[PDB]
Amino acid sequence: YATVSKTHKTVSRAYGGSRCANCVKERIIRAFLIEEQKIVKKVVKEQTEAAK
Amino acid sequence: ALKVRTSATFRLPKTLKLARAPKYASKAVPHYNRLDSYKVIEQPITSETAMKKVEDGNILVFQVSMKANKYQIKKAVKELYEVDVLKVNTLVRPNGTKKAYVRLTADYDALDIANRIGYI
Amino acid sequence: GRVIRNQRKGAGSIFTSHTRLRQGAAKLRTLDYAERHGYIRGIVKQIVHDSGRGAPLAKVVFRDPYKYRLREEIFIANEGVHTGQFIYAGKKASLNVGNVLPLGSVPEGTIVSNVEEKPGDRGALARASGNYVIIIGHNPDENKTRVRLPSGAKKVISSDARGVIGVIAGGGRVDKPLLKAGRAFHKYRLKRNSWPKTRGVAMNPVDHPHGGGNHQHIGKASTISRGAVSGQKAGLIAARRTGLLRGSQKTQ
Amino acid sequence: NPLTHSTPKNFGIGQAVQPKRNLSRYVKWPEYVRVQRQKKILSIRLKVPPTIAQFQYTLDRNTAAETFKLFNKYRPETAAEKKERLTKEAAAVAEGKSKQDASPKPYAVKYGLNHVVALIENKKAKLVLIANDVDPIELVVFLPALCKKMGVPYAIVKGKARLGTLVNQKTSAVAALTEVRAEDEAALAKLVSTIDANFADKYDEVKKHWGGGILGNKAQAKMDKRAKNSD
Amino acid sequence: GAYKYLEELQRKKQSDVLRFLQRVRVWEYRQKNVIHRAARPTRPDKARRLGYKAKQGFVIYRVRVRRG
RNA sequence: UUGACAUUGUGAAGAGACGUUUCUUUACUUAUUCAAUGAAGCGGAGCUGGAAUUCAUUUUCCACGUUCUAGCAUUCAAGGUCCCAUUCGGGGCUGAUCCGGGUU
RNA sequence: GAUGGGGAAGCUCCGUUUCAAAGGCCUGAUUUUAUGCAGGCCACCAUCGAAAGGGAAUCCGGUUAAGAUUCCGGAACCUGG
Repeated sequence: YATVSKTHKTVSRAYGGSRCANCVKERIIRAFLIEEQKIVKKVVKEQTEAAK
Repeated sequence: ALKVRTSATFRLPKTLKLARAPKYASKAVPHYNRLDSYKVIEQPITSETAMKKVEDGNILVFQVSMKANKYQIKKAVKELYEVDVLKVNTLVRPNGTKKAYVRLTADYDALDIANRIGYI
Repeated sequence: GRVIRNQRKGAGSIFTSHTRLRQGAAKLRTLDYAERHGYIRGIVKQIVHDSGRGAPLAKVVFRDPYKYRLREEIFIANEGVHTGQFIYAGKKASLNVGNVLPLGSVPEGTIVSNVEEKPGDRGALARASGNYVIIIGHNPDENKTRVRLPSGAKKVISSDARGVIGVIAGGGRVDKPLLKAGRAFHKYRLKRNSWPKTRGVAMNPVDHPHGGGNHQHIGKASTISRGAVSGQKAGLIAARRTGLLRGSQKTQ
Repeated sequence: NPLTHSTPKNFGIGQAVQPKRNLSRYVKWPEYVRVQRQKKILSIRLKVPPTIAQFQYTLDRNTAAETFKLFNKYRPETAAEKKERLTKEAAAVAEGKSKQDASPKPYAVKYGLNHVVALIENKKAKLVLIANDVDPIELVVFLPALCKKMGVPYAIVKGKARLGTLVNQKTSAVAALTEVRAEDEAALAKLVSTIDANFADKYDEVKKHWGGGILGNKAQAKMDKRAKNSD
Repeated sequence: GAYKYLEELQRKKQSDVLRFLQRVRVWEYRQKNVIHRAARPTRPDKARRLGYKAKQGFVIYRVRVRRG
């Protein structure tokens, strides 16, 4: 692999070698969904803070 | 008073480390070049089958120091004989000497330079 | 006579453990501020067979609190735990299967595995396929919890000692007859040079106390004082009794 | 500004790699560092007996400053000095009069254990400074006791290094003057008065008490708390 | 001389001062290496008496042996 | 294996030997012993907050960053505040309370 | 199987990250200089032990009394620069 052009050992996506398309597709989603639900996980416990 | 170590590891402090500025010299006189040119190359080899290499392969054949090497041999050949060199092969003969096949570049004819040196 | 077989073992040699294929060794996390005060969440990345040890291991990985990197420990896997599972460790971790809690933080009744003998030793008790220890009660006269060990014995250790909720995995491996010598062969091949076993009674006197002959037989009680000297301890060692029982429970 | 952002970080258990902090409290120091630290401590825990406990009674910053300012007036001869005299002294006297009394009587500090002990024994010492930190202590433990028998005023002073500088050396152990210029018996006695009170009258009482005990933070606290919450 | 009092103090190995001294010192020597260089003689009156002098080329080593 | 003596030190209860002193359970920690860790978060006290007493006070208790998810977590930390005339670079103090240097 | 060490009268025995102050990698400063230094991370870490284990890269033709994936001819590839 040291005698080979870079195009031979990657693809054009987040995580070229490394991971496998369906695994970055899962990967992004899981990121977005959780970071969203964070905000909520956060705002929701700030509501029930005032309620006290 | 204190000081901040952000590592819980204590290291050996990096410290001066002078340099030897002797006082009396190791040797009295530095050895002359062991293994110079007259010592690299010791003898032609002139068996009939080496001779054929001269006549037909543009190769000079030499017994050569056991301690030599393809660099050191090429250099000596290049200077004792004022010729250019294509590659050197070597082997250690079974009598314990080292023989060197030195092929000359095509600007030279080994047979010519063979009998300049003065064998045939 | 001659140095007997059971004495030759101390010298290692031909008798050391066969360990090439073993995974790493199996341990809790080293006990840190994370675990001493809160919890720390790892995932179980893979679960894996370890040569010589029925009972599978869990390779579970945690973030490093003081450096940017990942840290993989090798737990013993606990039945029900499963790749992708989160594993919570420490004082505040909640009572689920697979987590590791200080004994002092679980209620009486709780059953745990791979439990420490002294806090921080990283796991000593109930580790083999199928085993576990039961917490029987607590005593904050110095931080102690009293437990039941798989052997029957009760033992009181520090409520700071940690266990992992659940039982060790690997079922009732012993419930299946071995069937043929070859299975024992392969069995001991990943463990150590302890198999087959020649009876002393089939050896000559030089070789063993059982030894002499003309008919095979022990010729003296096979029941040895604990204070007997090595060379002499073959048989039933400080046997407080001997013979068939049908026993049925232990120490309670 | 509206472009930069305030992204606080969470540093609790379970997130954010903990930030560099100060761990001097926790370093695995080199073994000689520990030994000199534990030695001090081992020596603190454990009843220290009266005669070793005499020390640690230093001499206050001001009385010491006073006593050095006087002692500093009596430097021994320097190298250059004695050379110069030895040529003046010898070249003339050894071909002229007064038995090398071709130089005035000197007044110097008097130092060196053997020397200074005998001065004390011979009731020839006017005041004596014993360092608090001679090791081995046996070199110096008999001194206050000796001085007590002999009448000799004495102060355990701080700095073996400092009595050094007082005689043009690295360290000096003792130092004690005997003679003294008459423009000076005044200060001398004023020192000896305050000193003697502190360090000499108190002898018979000091010699009756032990040192040591002391628990070190943690233990001292859990006996602090043990007896405080539970009383 | 300081020495005549060293010489005599040292003879009271069961006195309060010396038990203290002995207890603290033996701890120290145990934490150092079985053989190690000593900076100064622990015992000046003694070194001396056995022929040591305080001068370049005289050396003191401290050593531990197993006992029994 | 069992006893004595040595290593061996400091406080008490008692029963005991005629205020010291030797005897059966015991407090101490520095000797000795055992375990771990790249000696990281020990010990004491406090900011904050909620209840309490007390017939008002300091008189204490209690709380004080992570649990739907097989993500992500590093560049003395962004922020704030100071300094250098500050061109770009740095630095200090907070962020991250204090105080013992007993690694636990 | 050396080493800080611990045993042993001693030949030496034990131990190998071990109760040890156990390094060296980048490059700025400085351009008095290619160089001392100013940054800084990372290090429980000798070495020996495989011609059947792991592993960078070569082929066909021709040639000698006896050598050849090694010479010749031709055609390649790897590694460091």
